[PDB]
Amino acid sequence: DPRNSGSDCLLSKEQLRSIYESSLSIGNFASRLLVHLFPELFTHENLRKQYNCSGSLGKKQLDPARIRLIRHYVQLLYPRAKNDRVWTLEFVGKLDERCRRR
Repeated sequence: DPRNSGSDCLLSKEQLRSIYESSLSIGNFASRLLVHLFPELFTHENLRKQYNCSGSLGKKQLDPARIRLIRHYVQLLYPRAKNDRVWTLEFVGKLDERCRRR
């Protein structure tokens, strides 16, 4: 994505294939990207528990730029994730769960 030109946090193609090949599903892939791109939320302080993707249900919103990057990487493997209903119904829930879980 040319929009991301100059960013310092992008993943190479070989890296993306590695991470996907060691994941158990496209949703799991998205969760591991979540934990990788928001490291300050997955420490022993578990700040992740205050967040979800939308800022719904009284939670704070996860950075939309990094979520946009995760959806971009997912769309590379799952083009139907370019559809907003697919992204909402098949990914946002799993990301919110990764933020929320015990």
